[PDB]
Amino acid sequence: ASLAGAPKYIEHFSKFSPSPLSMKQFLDFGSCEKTSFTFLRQELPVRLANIMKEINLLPDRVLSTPSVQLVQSWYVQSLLDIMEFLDKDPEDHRTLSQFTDALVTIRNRHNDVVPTMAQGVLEYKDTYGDDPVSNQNIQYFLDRFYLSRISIRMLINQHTLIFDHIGSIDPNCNVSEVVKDAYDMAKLLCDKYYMASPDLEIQEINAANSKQPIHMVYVPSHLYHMLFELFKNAMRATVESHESSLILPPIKVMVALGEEDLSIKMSDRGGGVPLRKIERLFSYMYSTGFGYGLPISRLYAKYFQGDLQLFSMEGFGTDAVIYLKALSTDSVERLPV
Amino acid sequence: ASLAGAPKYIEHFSKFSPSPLSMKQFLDFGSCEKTSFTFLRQELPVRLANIMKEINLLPDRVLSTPSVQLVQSWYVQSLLDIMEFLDKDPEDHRTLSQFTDALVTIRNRHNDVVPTMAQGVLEYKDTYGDDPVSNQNIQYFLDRFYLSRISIRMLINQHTLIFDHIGSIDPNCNVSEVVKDAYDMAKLLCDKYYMASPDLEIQEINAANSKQPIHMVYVPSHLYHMLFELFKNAMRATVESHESSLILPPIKVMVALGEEDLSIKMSDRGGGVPLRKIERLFSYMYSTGFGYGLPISRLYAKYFQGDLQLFSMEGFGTDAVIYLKALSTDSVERLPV
Ligand SMILES: NC(=O)C[C@H](N)C(=O)N1CCC(Nc2ccc3cn(S(=O)(=O)c4ccc(O)cc4O)cc3c2)CC1
Ligand SMILES: NC(=O)C[C@H](N)C(=O)N1CCC(Nc2ccc3cn(S(=O)(=O)c4ccc(O)cc4O)cc3c2)CC1
Repeated sequence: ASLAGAPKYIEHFSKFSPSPLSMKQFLDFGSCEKTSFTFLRQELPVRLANIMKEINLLPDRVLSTPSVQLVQSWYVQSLLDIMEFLDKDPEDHRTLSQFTDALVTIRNRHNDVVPTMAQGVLEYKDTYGDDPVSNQNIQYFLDRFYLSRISIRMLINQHTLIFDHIGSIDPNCNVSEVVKDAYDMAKLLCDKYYMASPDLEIQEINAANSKQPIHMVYVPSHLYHMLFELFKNAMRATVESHESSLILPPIKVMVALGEEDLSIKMSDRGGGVPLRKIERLFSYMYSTGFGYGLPISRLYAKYFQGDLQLFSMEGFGTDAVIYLKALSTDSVERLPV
Repeated sequence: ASLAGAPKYIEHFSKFSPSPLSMKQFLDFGSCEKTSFTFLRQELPVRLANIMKEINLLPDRVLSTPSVQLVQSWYVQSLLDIMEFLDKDPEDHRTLSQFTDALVTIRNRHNDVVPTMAQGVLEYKDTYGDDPVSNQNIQYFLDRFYLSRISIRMLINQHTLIFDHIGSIDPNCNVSEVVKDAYDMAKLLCDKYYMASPDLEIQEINAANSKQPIHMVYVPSHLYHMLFELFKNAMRATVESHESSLILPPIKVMVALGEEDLSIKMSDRGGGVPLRKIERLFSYMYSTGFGYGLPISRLYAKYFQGDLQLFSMEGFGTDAVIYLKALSTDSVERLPV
């Protein structure tokens, strides 16, 4: 498998659709190494090729930029890396240890995709302008590209973490503990930079089981990313809007478990933002050191059929809500095709 | 002016765009009767004709239904009614009193447009089905049709109320008083049907002027419609979800005045609704005795560049937020063309 054939390989694997997995399917893969290897040596080329194919439909004024060429070159090489295993023997534990090595190599190769693509967006704004039709095309492409990337990293994480909790999945994730972890980290940073920090109040509403702590099947590192990014915004809003004031109102988090939704609301009194400016917070172009950012945090929520929404009261504060599927049977990869 | 010419009249006035007015423009018209008459005998035919023209682009399977034919016949007759004044003398106070009479006649003629169009939607669902592409075409058309109608009624209301507060506009509308009025009315109904009602707690956040009651330039009957519809849902949710319970949690309303937004949040603990079901609450087709309904309430908010949004926490409750423009210079008719 070589560069010279790559367009042919991409074209072949792009005829397949990616196979969205559910949380249960993920738990079963990690309860099997030969089975994971056999699945991934077909599925990873399919996912790599479907996104490489969509990248090739970008206008030439985008395709010809260094950042997109660099990222494309990484995806080609990763596809090549996996194709070497298509004719290898699953029964042969040197195959399997080699595969795991090649996956860690691919994952690390792609570590800088987000800041690389972000540089491309910055350039686009200066070379062609930040108009509303550009924003919508960029938003469409990058949501799909970044969601594709999250799903590829998920597959790789599951394999390399299990065949050395179920990999990155916690079958009994305690939501309030992840909330407290992300808050504690944000507070460290907030204390450093601003000298003080709001408190945290957590309330749980377990509708069907009023006493019981709220747990779920989820990927706690994904949940942490989302919550940490939200705490950072809520703390910065709270501190900077109360400089002439003495008390810092707390940040209040409610965790509600319903029949279908597990909802996490973070409420601050940071002064809020006019409705007209909420949308731009999720824009790759209009947002153009710690945390993944609001656009990407929302993609983590969407990845397993959830969502992340902001609603503010200008002059008062902002509510941020993470919506997750409560049932792991509804927790299914959302994959671009 | 006669039925036989109507297609020609529609075609002529449809070449003009409606002229969106701001709150100030409305205040100036009502501080002038000849000027209002001269404006409206051109603007009303333009608004009537622009919506009649869009109605004619509906599929024949919609156009040929009795409800749409009935409504079309009302609009034609109303256009005809106004065209008789195109060659009349503003200086002649019998013209003006006649005009006001013809406007009251038009307004009353159109009183039943919403239940008439609603009957058409019910029929469509049974004769062709309630599929997602149908829902989106219906939503698109009816939002525009109903917003057009609100704007025509606004123009008529301003003329007939002033030339017998500035008509239907209160230059110093006290928002919390309208909140209390709509609550008191909903409580009467709620007490009747359910025997009890939640309490109301109101909090005001006047960011720039912490002490001062929150006032605005607005159409308080529009604000009442929106708030009454919201109270009705919040009360029904609160009572019906606490039947096996003893206490009814209050309904809490926050009124925030910011630099750009005046925001009104109504929070209940009615148990909420899964995210997946929020959208259908605004659907004409999926919603298919007191109050205008959620879809139409949102249009009243949108009419002067506001909005109405719902966000829920399944298992806990729901927040409803009315977003209005704080500044009457930003309060401009939103008109379909
Ligand atoms: N000159 C100054 O900076 C002092 C000035 N007097 C003042 O009070 N100001 C001006 C600076 C301003 N700073 C910030 C910083 C960060 C802010 C974030 N929100 S948000 O947009 O509602 C928001 C967004 C996502 C989220 O997840 C939570 C959220 O809440 C408002 C902010 C406001 C606060 C108000
Ligand atoms: N069998 C029964 O009916 C009793 C049962 N045990 C029960 O508790 N139930 C079932 C019936 C149910 N009834 C209702 C009625 C009306 C309801 C309205 N919301 S909302 O959708 O969140 C909502 C919408 C717009 C708004 O502006 C404010 C809002 O809040 C939930 C409701 C719930 C409440 C919960």
